[PDB]
Amino acid sequence: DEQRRELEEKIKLKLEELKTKSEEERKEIKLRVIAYVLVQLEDLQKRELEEKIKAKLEELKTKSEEERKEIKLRVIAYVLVQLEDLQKNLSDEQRRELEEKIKWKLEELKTKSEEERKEIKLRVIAYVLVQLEDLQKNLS
Ligand code: NA
Ligand code: NA
Repeated sequence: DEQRRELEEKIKLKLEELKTKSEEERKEIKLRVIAYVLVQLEDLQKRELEEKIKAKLEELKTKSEEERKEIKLRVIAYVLVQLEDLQKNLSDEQRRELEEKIKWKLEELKTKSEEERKEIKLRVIAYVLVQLEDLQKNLS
């Protein structure tokens, strides 16, 4: 699967670059990823999708804390690859429109409690996982 291997190589490089960043930078990058996925979930924010997400959330809660941390890092690396690929397809003005939407979701995030923010991040991770498994079935 040339597509699957190329994607896994892109995720690997982003993981390696993410690990070399400071604790402070890692946090900012993680929050940007949450905010971007939130921008992408706006469309349906009020099927099947929420049933698929909820299944995945329930699956994630049976895992160890250490496995959920590794999953979280992979998700972040994957969204960084998708965000980079998305930006290549935008004009300068579309890129600035997207940054405005991301920043607005980031400010929205800051107003939440730690407990609500933890729930939002887990849901963002579940959605990303469902998308990627729904995606991996069309790569070769
Ligand atoms: Na550090
Ligand atoms: Na998965």
